[PDB]
Amino acid sequence: MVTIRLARHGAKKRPFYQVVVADSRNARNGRFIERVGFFNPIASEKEEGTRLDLDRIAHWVGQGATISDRVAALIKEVNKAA
Amino acid sequence: ELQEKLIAVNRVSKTVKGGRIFSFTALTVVGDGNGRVGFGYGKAREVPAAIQKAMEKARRNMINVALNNGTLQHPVKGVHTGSRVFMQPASEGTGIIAGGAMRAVLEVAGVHNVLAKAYGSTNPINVVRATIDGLENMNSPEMVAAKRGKSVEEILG
Amino acid sequence: ATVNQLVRKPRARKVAKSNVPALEACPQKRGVCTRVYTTTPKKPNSALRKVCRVRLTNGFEVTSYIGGEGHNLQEHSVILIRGGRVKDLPGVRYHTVRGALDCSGVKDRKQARSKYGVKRPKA
Amino acid sequence: SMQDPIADMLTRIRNGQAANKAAVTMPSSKLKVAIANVLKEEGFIEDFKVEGDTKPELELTLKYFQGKAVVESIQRVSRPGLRIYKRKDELPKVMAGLGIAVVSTSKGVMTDRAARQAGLGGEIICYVA
Amino acid sequence: ARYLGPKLKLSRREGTDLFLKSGVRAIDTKCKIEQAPGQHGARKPRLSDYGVQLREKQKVRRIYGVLERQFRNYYKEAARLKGNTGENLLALLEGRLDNVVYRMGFGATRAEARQLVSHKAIMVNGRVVNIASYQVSPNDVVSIREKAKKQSRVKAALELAEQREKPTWLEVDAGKMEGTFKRKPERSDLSADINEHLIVELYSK
Amino acid sequence: KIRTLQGRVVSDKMEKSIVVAIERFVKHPIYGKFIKRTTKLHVHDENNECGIGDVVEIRECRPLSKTKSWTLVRVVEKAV
RNA sequence: UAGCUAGUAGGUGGGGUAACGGCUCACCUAGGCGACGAUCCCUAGCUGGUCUGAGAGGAUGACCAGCCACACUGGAACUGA
RNA sequence: CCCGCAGAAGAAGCACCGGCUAACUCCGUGCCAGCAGCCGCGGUAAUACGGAGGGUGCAAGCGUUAAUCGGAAUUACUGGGCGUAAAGCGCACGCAGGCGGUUUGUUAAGUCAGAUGUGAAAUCCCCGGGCUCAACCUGGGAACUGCAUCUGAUACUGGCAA
Repeated sequence: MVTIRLARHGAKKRPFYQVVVADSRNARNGRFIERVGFFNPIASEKEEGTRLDLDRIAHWVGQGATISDRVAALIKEVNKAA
Repeated sequence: ELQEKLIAVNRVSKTVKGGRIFSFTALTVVGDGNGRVGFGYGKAREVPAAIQKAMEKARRNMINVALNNGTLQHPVKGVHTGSRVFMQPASEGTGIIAGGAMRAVLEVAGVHNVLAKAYGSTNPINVVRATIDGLENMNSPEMVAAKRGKSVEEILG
Repeated sequence: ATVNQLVRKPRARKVAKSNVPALEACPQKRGVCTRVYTTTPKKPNSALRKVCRVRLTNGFEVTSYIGGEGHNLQEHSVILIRGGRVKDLPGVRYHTVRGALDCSGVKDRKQARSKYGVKRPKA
Repeated sequence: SMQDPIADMLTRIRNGQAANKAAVTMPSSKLKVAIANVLKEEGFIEDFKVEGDTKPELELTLKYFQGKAVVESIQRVSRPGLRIYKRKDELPKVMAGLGIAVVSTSKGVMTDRAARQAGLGGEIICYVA
Repeated sequence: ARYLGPKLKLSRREGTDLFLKSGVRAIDTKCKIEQAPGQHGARKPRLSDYGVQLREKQKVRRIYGVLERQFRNYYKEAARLKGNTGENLLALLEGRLDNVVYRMGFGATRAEARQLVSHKAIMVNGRVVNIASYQVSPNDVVSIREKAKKQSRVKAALELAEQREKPTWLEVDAGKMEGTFKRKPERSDLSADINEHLIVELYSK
Repeated sequence: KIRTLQGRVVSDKMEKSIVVAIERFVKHPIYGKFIKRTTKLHVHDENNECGIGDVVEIRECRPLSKTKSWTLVRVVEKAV
């Protein structure tokens, strides 16, 4: 089962999630097929916090792919006007 | 004005019937700082007369060196008595990166950015003759276009 | 030379042999130090060099120089052994670390106190 | 036993400029004429001409600008025991660009400067300093 | 870290004045300058070719008050940065925050102006910065906080600082106690005395 | 289009099999000389249509035995 | 360390495997590998990389990440995608 | 993280100082005690041993040992040598191997150019961004000198034919 989930990179107390497309059996920072963006939760109110290549994400859900609760939340958070 | 620079002072012997009688040899290089350089050997019984005899020999043995903006024209080699000396133009190499007795001859010629390396024997007398054989064999683009191509825009490109 | 010869037999890298064969990739070695004694140096030098035989914990039995002035090594002194030859005694390639296990530091040192294992003169 | 005719041609130029000879002679070939045409067009030699029909012989009149010669140094790079082929971004420059390197490329025999501008490389034949 | 010692013995070992003191007078002539850096001070040495490269690097390192691990990282970032690495090493040393506040006149010495910027007193671009080695970019404005403004020391260094050559790569108002770093100082503006190529030659040894 | 290689027959006496050596012209990694190397393969033929010492063109197929993964394509420059 | 190999090398046929195949079995052919280093012995997880060096190289494979192998020692299958 | 209180208050060592190698004098000891990475110091006026004062180096570290590379062009592809320093087989013949005069045609293997797929991410490098800066984290690019296929180029090398 291919999953689109967050691989936690970055330093201690400064997380940086890479929105990545990996098999469910692999580890969190382990193997993947593709990375399709990133997510910076500590990027507070400055210029840029998150970026997801939604065309490649919509390509993988067409092949059949579950998405995590955060990845489903960031896809919602890039709104119709925002 | 002429940048006198002593490289090394040695102590040589002669071995007479009484004992060994010593004398001193110097090695000084002079040069204005815009492409003229000369070395003189000199030897005498005491130290300051051996250095002063080197200064008079070095002034009457200067040569002409062509340099582009305080650096060399091309990578050039120099060989004298088991001393193989390599030198690069080092386009803003920012410093005379050269060894003992190869750095001193390059300071008084006026050249400032060289990557130089001495192979073989690094005897201080022979490496000064190796660099000077390397510098006067080096030719400028004006001298090469004077004998080949007949245009400095066509020789370089 | 003659590059077709180097294809049939490449240039063999010369192997560098270690000078402290008793402590392999080991910075220090610990021994049991049987027979502390003294010897005389080689020619142009003359002293009574304080040295010790020592059987290390890997099984090697080597001879080690006791640096500094005065020691307390008595035949079953478990000591620490570091590298460094003497250039004056035939066969000694090692130094005893003073102030490590049993070989205590040198009395009345004021200069180079980290060597020879001497603490700070507080009071 | 005469396995590099190209290095023998450069050796005659090297020994001819050392002996201060007016001209040098060698048995001609198609590659010897073409690289001597490169040597004439750059300015290292002048007025080469072949003489012969069944046993052709090539003449090279050597140049002397001052009492010193013009060909300061000449090496043979791609030996028969070791052939050297260079790419477009890998063509060398002799004496920081004020020498030439004769390259045999797929569009003919040219210099290192004329082959970099053509955008293609090949067997570097010699370094004429 | 820092020196925390007699800051005229360092100037006597180099010979020249390093501006390590405030200088209400001139040469203090209370220190025996150009005569003796120690007990064997009249005994001047041969000062070999490695030693002349060491003295020039230790001269520049004693002006700004940096240490060797911090100085070697300045050379290492100057060598990879594009351009002349001789003046790139001096553009980074003059880009320090404790040096810029000295050249704006708010500190009488380098060590005094370091103690202002270390004691949470001096802000850059409206934000409080605490360290000495902060690399200031061009067109950055450095201000003085109002809790340590009106400090019986900062304006006292300002009427001393009209004789400090007016460094014309940064404009200082000194009435409101603000100033901007206009551009990086070129090699033609730094004291005409230091031989930076001896420092580049010493680290290539 | 099929990837295929040339090569000469070394031996044939093995009952519907032949062995084929392929000479590739590789450059040395260190010394830069060009060295002839050899790629002796066990290739498959049907009815023994190949003697000793002739060029045989081969292409890769499914494994047919232990070290037999190549079949014949054609024969050019037949041995005399 | 100069020869090594009889299921060994190949064919045919039956059987097995999720699948090709001496994978296995029977019968025929007498081959197969090897001085471009087989065989045997010593050592060793491999790589992306790391360290060094002007580079070419040399040394190395801790951390992080990819692959492999192992799970008291040795052997075995079951269940199950 | 910010703010407030108090008080220079709680906070500097370690190696070295004969040449290499930056930094020197005095006293003790007298081939002794000892030092030493290499040259080597010590035989009564030791800048080399031990102590003192001074100085130099680096700094919350500093030295020592261990290991690797560099210096070492001292295994040399880049980039070495063989008359006498180490080094031409005693001298031939000859198989595999390596290399090969000259002209033309052909082939496109070597070679070269272009394109495509791939060469995981991190790392390295470049320009930026975020941590008070920095280390650290991170966006994008470059790089991954490769291999494979396809399409051309035909000078040189190779094959083939004369």
